[PDB]
Amino acid sequence: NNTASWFTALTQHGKEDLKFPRGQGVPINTNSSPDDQIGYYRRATRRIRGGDGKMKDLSPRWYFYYLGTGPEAGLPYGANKDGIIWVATDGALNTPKDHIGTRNPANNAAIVLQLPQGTTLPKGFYAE
Repeated sequence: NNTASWFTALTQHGKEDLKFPRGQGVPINTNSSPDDQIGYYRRATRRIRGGDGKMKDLSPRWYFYYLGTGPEAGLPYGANKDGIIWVATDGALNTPKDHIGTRNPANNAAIVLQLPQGTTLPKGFYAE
């Protein structure tokens, strides 16, 4: 368990935690099928030495992982845990996606996180 998300991160520049309305939020991946469109975003916080010499938090990043993969590969869909939010497209199956898995940066670039037309990013969220 030393995983890389298949996608680039969503950066939280605002004060609200990430959330999506039911049916929205699964990044587009042409190498996946309708049954696979389900997973979670996990908040990844980073700290840095600021200009004044004090440690400070950077804007949190949220990375998507297919259900049954990634840092919370053992969590069932819908499990309540701080820093974890769930997303699923209509018709997705609630089964682990080991056949998609996570990405190896040695042989695959991250896929730029894109969401379909009818879905906008929540307040304070940016796909950098």
